Amino acid sequence: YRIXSYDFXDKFKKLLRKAAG
Amino acid sequence: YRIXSYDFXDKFKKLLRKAAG
Amino acid sequence: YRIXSYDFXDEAEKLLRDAAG
Amino acid sequence: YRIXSYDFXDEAEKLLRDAAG
Repeated sequence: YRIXSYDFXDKFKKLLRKAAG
Repeated sequence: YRIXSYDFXDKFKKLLRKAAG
Repeated sequence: YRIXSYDFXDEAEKLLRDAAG
Repeated sequence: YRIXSYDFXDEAEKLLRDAAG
C-alpha cells in the first residue's frame, strides 16, 4: 500500500504498534 | 487524501467513528 | 488490535484493500 | 481519539500528511 514510493502500509502498521502495548 | 478517485481520508475518518463510542 | 469488541485492526486492513485495487 | 494516553488520532493524521504531499 503505497502513495508514490512512500509505504503507507508499513508506517500505519508501525503506528498501530506504537499506539499499543 | 485519495488513492485515485477513492477518498481514503473520508473512509478512515468514518472508521475511527464506527470503532468508537 | 481492537477497540472494545470492535475489530478495528481487521476493519483498517479491509479499508486499505478496498481503497486500493 | 486516543489509546490510553497515546494520541492515536493525531498521529494518524500526521501519517496521512507525511505520506502525501
